[PDB]
Amino acid sequence: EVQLEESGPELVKPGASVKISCKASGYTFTDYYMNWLRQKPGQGLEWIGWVYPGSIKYNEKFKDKATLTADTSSSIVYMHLSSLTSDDNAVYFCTRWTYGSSFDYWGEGTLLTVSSAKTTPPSVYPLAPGSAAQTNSMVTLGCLVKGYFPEPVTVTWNSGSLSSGVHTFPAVLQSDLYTLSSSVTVPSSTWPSETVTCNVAHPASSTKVDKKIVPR
Amino acid sequence: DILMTQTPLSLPVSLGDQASISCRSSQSIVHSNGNTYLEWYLQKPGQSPTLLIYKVSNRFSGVPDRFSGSGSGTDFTLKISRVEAEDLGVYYCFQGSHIPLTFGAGTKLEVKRSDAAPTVSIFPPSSEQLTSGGASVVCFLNNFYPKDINVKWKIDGSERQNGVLNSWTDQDSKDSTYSMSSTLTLTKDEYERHNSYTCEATHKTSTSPIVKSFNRNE
Repeated sequence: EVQLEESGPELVKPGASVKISCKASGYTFTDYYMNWLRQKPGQGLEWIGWVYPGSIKYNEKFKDKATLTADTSSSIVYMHLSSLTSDDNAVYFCTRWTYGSSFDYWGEGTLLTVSSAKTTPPSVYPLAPGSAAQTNSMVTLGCLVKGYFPEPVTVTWNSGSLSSGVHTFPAVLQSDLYTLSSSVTVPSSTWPSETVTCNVAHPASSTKVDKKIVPR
Repeated sequence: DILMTQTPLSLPVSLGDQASISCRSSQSIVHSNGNTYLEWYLQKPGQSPTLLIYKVSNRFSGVPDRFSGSGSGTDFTLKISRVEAEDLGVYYCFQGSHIPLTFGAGTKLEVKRSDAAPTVSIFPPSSEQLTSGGASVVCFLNNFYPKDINVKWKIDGSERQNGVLNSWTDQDSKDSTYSMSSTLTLTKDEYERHNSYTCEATHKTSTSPIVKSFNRNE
């Protein structure tokens, strides 16, 4: 099996520099070039440059940011990015290449986050309705998870038991920290009667919180 | 730099009907060796792209025959003759003929389905939050289609633009609907100066804007 395996995600501070690896296995390393590409969220792909013993070419645009190096004796390539700002937050991919063969095998991608934030546990707030819901046959409840760093946070409801009717929304950044929320819809017959509880785990800060949603 | 323009940037389709993505280069992509290095990739969410077609019209091994590519000069097409669940994702075209190598913006393929009006809920801030001097008002607009939606907030009858954070889910896998979360963040003092909080959505399913409100006395 042809396989490209990249290093794990990276969290660094602005102005720092990072090294990512792409390890090749399943084929003769020196027959193919390695290209490095970037994908900013919701955006297209951009080409950084290629590494090959014999040829190292950069996209003009990245030629001060990036340094590409190969170690053919362990068939692994490296991309070094420096003076990082948060505009460098992206998923970085390596692929294998020749003019004739195209990008046929890819690495799984490496995530880079550049931020000055320190680890910070979420506050979790319960979102119960104020009474225009009491009447209805379905009721929507919520959980607001905010001011945390870094991603990810896991949210669940009744420890996993409630899976349908759940929406958990992508975290957004504001003031260097994240905020996310999750709704659950349950039949009015079963709340408050039965317990609905929001469970949040933030492994980076080693925190778990359970909040039961109670009427106001 | 050769620019690659894909159109459309989004394309709703029903399973089993037939799609076409156009992709157009800002200059000829014939390489000096004579070959045209135009390619098409498919990326499913949180995955590496995956090669479909190369040299304009050659299918990469494993790729079903429902995919097919064509064009010349600066003008190319990818055609899916019968769309399937596993074909939904983002399609990029790519040019390998001129350095720097470049991609198009992408063309997102989504399942078409029938118009659904959002269920809207508004939630005042929890007393817990208040006691630490913040106030977030949260609005969920759930299970609607299509994605085009405008939310706007009013505090005391008046539009409010700053302090709003909006988040969208992807197209749900079971029912093909979208969902959205809007949050207005205020300081406690600020929240206590005002009385009426409105979350107002405009969506094609309703002539009237869909409105939820509450008053800070209730």
